[PDB]
Amino acid sequence: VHFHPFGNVNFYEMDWSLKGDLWAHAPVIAKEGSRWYVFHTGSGIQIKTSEDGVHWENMGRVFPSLPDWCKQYVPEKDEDHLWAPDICFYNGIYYLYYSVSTFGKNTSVIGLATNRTLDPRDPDYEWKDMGPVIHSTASDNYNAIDPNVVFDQEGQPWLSFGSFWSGIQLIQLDTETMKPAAQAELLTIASRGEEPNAIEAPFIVCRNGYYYLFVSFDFCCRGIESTYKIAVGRSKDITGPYVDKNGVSMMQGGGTILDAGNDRWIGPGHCAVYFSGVSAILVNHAYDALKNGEPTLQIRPLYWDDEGWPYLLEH
Ligand SMILES: OC[C@@H]1O[C@@H](OC[C@@H]2O[C@@H](OC[C@@H]3O[C@@H](O)[C@H](O)[C@H]3O)[C@H](O)[C@H]2O)[C@H](O)[C@H]1O
Ligand SMILES: OC[C@@H]1O[C@@H](OC[C@@H]2O[C@@H](OC[C@@H]3O[C@@H](O)[C@H](O)[C@H]3O)[C@H](O)[C@H]2O)[C@H](O)[C@H]1O
Ligand SMILES: [Ca+2]
Ligand SMILES: [Mg+2]
Repeated sequence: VHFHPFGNVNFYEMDWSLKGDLWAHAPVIAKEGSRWYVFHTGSGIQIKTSEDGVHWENMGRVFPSLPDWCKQYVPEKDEDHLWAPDICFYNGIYYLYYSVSTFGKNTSVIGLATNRTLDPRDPDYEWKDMGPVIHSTASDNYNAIDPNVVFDQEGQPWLSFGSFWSGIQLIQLDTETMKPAAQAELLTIASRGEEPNAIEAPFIVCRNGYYYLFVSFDFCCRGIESTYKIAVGRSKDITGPYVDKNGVSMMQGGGTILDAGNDRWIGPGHCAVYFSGVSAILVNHAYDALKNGEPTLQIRPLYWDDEGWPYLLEH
């Protein structure tokens, strides 16, 4: 995938027995040479680094304090934790989207930061604050958090996002600004079709002729009480209609459950999917039942059946 490049790595041959600094919530990954990076929810957007993809060390943050403009959109925010970053690489620039919000409310904005490199030893390393991408207010029926960027088969970039309210949103981006095209409409593409509309964290990939919409269902953010699960559906057109493996509309609670966790890893969710050739990984967090529900980075190989549906080997 041109905008999530991994090189010549065979994700299926790696031994993903992760070690080190694994606290993470809503993680995404990028690779640049021998170095791998995780961006995740935390103070100023938290960053980890790894020499190999398996052993992780904390590497600080994107911003020392909240960008000043954020306060205009979310004036009640009184801490610097930024949520659910998403990274892609395009025209020689890293585009890093992130969410400014407060829990349980839809007064929110997605911001964009850019860099020419992810290696802070590189003299060109500098995260530039590129301001707001798209917002939500209390009068809107959507929530401007949980961004993902995907490029469609025609090379057009798209932003999915959303969490509760009417569900998952989709909008076309301008290639020059990497923010919503002035003549683009907001489309709702997935919903539980019930209240609470517990669907969030979209991530869309294109694989072998379909767009796959990965989402998280049910309740994050409750430690060992979480009920998060990862679900997927697909469509031949990026604008839908997305359906699950059984044929259920993702606008009516459709979604094939890929993982609902186990006795140790509770509430897996807020996922990302990356490719290296035909090989693939699923990246997500899960709440560690041993270690007091602390959200933990997971990276697992993701297989694809002969009907094109993804699956994990542990199920
Ligand atoms: O999960 C992320 C964080 O919580 C998410 O939602 C907070 C939720 O508030 C309720 O949503 C109410 C919605 O208004 C209706 O139109 C819509 O259909 C309802 O679902 C949920 O029970 C809380 O988790 C936020 O998105 C973010 O804070
Ligand atoms: O239970 C443990 C969880 O740790 C905290 O981590 C940071 C939290 O993430 C924010 O919400 C981000 C939303 O959840 C994502 O999976 C949803 O898709 C993102 O938008 C929380 O509000 C921050 O506190 C969790 O809160 C905490 O519950
Ligand atoms: Ca995400
Ligand atoms: Mg082997």
